[PDB]
Amino acid sequence: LHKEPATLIKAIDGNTVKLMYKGQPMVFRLLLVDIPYGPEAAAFTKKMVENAKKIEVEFDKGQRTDKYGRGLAYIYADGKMVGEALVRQGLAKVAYVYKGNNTHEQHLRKAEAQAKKEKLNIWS
Repeated sequence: LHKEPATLIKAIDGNTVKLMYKGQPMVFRLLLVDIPYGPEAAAFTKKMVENAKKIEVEFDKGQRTDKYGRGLAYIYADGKMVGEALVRQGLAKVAYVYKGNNTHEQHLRKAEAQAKKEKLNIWS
């Protein structure tokens, strides 16, 4: 998989962000991340992407857009995965694999177990 440059346009909520991607505005939905702490997840994602000096999009090997037109990707802010950071913080849960996009699933489930063990936020 490869990282591609993108520019933040707008933070929307915990797992949705509007990006300029290859010169077109596009809403992205973070792969493998579920939000059941909703506003807390929103605030965390907002700060992460707004403070980054570099935003990158990384499509998985599966379907790249959902039915609603949203890009389905991993988002990196300064080299760190936004979805993973949320899961690790106990601010989101790991979703079911959608259409073959499972490359970082294992890594996410680990982050999740650890947040769980630490009784963090939604695991409170």
